[PDB]
Amino acid sequence: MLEAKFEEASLFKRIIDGFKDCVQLVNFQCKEDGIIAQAVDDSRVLLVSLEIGVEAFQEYACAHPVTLGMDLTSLSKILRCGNNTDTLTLIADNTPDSIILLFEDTKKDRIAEYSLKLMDIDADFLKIEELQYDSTLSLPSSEFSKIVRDLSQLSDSINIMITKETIKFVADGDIGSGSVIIKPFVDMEHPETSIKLEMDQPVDLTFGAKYLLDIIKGSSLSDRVGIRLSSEAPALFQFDLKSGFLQFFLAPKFN
Amino acid sequence: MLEAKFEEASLFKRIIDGFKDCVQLVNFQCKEDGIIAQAVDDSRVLLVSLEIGVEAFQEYACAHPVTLGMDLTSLSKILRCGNNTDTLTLIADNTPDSIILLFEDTKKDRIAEYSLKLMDIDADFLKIEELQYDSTLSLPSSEFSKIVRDLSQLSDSINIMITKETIKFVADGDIGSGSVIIKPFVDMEHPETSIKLEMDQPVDLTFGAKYLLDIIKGSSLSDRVGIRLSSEAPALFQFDLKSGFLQFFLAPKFN
Amino acid sequence: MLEAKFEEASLFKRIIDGFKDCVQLVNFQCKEDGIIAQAVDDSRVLLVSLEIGVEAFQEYACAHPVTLGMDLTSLSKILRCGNNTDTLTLIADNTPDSIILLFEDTKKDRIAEYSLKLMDIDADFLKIEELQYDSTLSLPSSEFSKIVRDLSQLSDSINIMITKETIKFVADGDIGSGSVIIKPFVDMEHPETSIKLEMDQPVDLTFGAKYLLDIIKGSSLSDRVGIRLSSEAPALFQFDLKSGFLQFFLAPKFN
Repeated sequence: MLEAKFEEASLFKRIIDGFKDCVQLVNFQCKEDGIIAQAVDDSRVLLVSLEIGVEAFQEYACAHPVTLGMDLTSLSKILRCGNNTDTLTLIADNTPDSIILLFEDTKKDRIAEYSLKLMDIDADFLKIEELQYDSTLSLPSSEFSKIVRDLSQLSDSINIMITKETIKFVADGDIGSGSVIIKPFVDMEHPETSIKLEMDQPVDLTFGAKYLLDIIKGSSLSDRVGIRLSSEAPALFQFDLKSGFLQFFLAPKFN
Repeated sequence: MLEAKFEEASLFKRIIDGFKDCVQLVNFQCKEDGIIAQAVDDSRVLLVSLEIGVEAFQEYACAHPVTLGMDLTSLSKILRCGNNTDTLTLIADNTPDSIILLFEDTKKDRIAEYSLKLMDIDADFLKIEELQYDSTLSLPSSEFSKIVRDLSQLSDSINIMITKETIKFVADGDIGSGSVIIKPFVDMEHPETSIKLEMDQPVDLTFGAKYLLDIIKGSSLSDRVGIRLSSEAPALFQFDLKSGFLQFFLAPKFN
Repeated sequence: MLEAKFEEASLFKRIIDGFKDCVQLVNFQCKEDGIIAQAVDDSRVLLVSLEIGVEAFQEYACAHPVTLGMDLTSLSKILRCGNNTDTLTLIADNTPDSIILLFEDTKKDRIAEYSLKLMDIDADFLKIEELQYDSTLSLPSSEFSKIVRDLSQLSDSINIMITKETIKFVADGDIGSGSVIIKPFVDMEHPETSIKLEMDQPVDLTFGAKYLLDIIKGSSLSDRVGIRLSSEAPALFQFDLKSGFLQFFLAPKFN
């Protein structure tokens, strides 16, 4: 039997919002040490992976590994239901045919209970993360979001280029071209706006804007985004939660 | 305690037949959500991986993850025992020294119970599947089987070559050479004989016929075989079951 | 509740010694079929992975997957405590805030019980092992240790070069250069000093001596070390235990 208590429903809700514009469908693997989930899109160029630890919950009980398949749009529609600060409990049994979502408020006037029908989804969980990436950097989610949103105006392809103490984002299309150049530093006024870079080898990669736009949606979950780039594998964009993380693996373009 | 009920023993039997001409020995990992197993051959150029879900069983109970090591030849010899349409139950305890295979018939005259001695097998399960493969295609198991069987006559090496809307299988040896060229289409007479191709980048790969011959053995498990090819990783041949799959990862030849 | 009995504390102790000069911190994942653990260093060029099976213990009970985070230096300091041949029991509950280490002697005069405070460590377990490595070889731990220790004198970079029936270790620095060349053979006087090589493709790789020095620390756990090399991935150094293994994944240098 699964029983998982979110302090704020907003967390789970916006976590799912994190990867709306979505990879449709997803397998939520719940276990004693918390919840994990991953899903690929139709084109199979973007993998979304999610880990939510126990500490991220107000409360949590499983004692029996349980897999929960469900369509994100249905879940989202169900997740649109409430004050957005309720206590939210996920409930399931030993052989779940359906999952229960339970919203409770400050008092006990409005008790909302929804039941979402589960699904069967075959899925070999992918482990495509690598040991060492050619370059590693991190910056404010908002800044990155802004860069992507701005540059995505000009082209459907954004080129990220990293060299010694230099991070260059470039877009080149029909109407024109644009380039944002940022440089690492330590902001001691408040380190949350700091920009970090660590380069073992320069990189020159190009990504589809469509997807980056989906990546930056996770800005609503963390102050900082961490990007890991290499030419031998999909780029890794990571947003950290209290105890856990939401990460996106994205494949670059060949030519 | 494990208790797993196959409707038809033929399924499990032919599943094991799927990877006879075998990767010798194998670790069957049984858990609440079903069974998984994988094994590599002596040369370590071919990985066989297997997932059997709960729905694929007539019945199934575990409630405690259990690993079952066993030699395929012994198991096969035991699996040769019965009408081939019996109800087949796999039974194990909490600390299994041996596994029980139980065959029962339509009535209750012939009750057959076999006990297979288990084995200790250290094995780091491999996760070599990739997010995106350069090319993806699918076709009738029989057709592919026929192509392999035919071309394997001429050489010990079969070259698969994929370009825009063109799938080319080639063999070149001493006596002569042979090439089968197939093209994608949508068969509306009945889509089971359809041929699908999806190319993000052309490919030119060469495989050992010895192994492909072992791959095509899984034709007895599905109408269609799905092939995923790339130059950066082992090719992936997949046969789908009702709830689960049998897949083969095969390494191409360098030169 | 976890309860794991080592016959000799020396095993566990020296296992941790195996990867001191350490990857700091580590997540010990305990489960019904035994214990696994892995950890990366600060530079993220060296992954240490550990599997300890049930047979390696004098006794073992879990029946509930439990994760145990802990600093290696603290653990080591605690592991310095005892005759070094005590019976050593690891104990934990269902929601461990701390782990118990219990040392008992031949009689029952000195009963030593230590409690180590656990930690929360987010960690996506890496699965970077590959199916086929370009070259595979194995040799006495002592010999390899000696080669590394000797050649590390001259430079901070050791080049391993493998060709047909030829294994060449080279170091080149300021004071001078050095090269050790070994050749495969079958030692029938006693096969433990034998040297094995298996080459599918020649290799020319260079590693940081700093790390190799950390790798060879595991010589105190096995008679033989097994090295698997390829250019497409981190090199794999493996020391085998009774039931389980300690392995190191190391990334070569680009230029």
